[PDB]
Amino acid sequence: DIVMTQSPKFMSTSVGDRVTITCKASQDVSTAVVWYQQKPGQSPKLLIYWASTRHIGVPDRFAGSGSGTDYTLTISSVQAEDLALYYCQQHYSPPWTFGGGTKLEIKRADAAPTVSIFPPSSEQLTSGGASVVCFLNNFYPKDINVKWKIDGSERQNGVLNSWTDQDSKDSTYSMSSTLTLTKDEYERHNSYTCEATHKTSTSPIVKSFNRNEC
Amino acid sequence: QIQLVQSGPELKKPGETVKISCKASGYTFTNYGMNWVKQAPGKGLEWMGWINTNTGEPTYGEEFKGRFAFSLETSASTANLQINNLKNEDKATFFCARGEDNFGSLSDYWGQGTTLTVSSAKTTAPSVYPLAPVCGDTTGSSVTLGCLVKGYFPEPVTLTWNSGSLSSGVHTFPAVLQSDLYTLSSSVTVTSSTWPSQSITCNVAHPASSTKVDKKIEPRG
Repeated sequence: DIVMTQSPKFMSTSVGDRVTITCKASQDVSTAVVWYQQKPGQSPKLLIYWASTRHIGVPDRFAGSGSGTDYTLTISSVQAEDLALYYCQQHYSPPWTFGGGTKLEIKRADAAPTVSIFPPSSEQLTSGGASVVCFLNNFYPKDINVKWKIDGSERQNGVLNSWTDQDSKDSTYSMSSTLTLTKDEYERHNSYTCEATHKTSTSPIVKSFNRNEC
Repeated sequence: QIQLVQSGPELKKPGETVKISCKASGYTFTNYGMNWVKQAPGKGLEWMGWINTNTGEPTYGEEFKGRFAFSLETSASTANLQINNLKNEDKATFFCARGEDNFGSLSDYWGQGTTLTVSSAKTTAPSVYPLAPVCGDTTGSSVTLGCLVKGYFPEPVTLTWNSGSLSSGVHTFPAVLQSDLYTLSSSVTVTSSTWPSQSITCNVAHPASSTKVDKKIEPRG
């Protein structure tokens, strides 16, 4: 079997610039290289076949290339919707072998999180469980650490952490930190905090609650 | 133009057999064989094989000759893949995609993907909560309010805010399996004029249980 090797695995380029994705086979595959693009939560679209010929309607920004065992796919004037997983399939001999993909991330300006801590719902409290939900929306860079602090004591157990993929309109990410707790445990305490540390600061972004009117 | 719709995603417990249907449209079935591909979650794309939609005879990949069986109902232009004795390691999204040429060296036009979760876990309906804030104006004249869909099986659930009308401002975070069940959440940010004045709602459908839920995020503060 022919073996397509894709390295690197992640690529970041800014909007309007160039990126290039490198693919390589384990023997001269005589230019029989196809490139698919898999848009997040979509099927692949065939962009190029025979290393450089575009399929019907992939706009000329995408420039296939290469020879022998070394091929590359260039994209220019990179669009915030160019975010996808790019794969090379080879098409010379059976079986048709793919590559590992390369995620093309869009480098953006830094943006700081919009943090929302939410109390347990009365109805969840009725069921004997509490969940505090911290939302951290629209930050850039990617990396933000969130810690929970129940009455000054760092909670480090009981938290599920979900991140949105990169947004293809404003190129940002968003996180959902959920502390799931017991009614009786919720009521043993009172200060609950979602404290977050992202590049846009020094002094932690810190949101905290307990029920009072407004 | 060319459209290939696949079956709805299935839950099967280890050992069963599953026939995924790919009903092809737009082109002439008889002139273009079918490719079946495997998108594992942590692995990327795998050619499973191809079926001559003309002669009916299939070429399997090595990783698949033996529990997978391609077949087709040409009469309805449907190509079907079946997996016998489901080993949980068949957890993936199998794609049907058109073989542009003989043998499938180019899959132009792919189908939507059918997801397969091979689990012994019980189908569990979700419990939905409206996550109102302890007030807290979330940035300039915007209030963000949420909805938490908790403890169900299996994926998916269809969360929409306000019957689709609240499309901007929404972030639905990926569902995560805490061992036996799933937790989901989305936020939506609206201007203060809009809420609590207009009626914000979370509509959540978990079709596995046959569940349709509608939660008003009414101001509880």
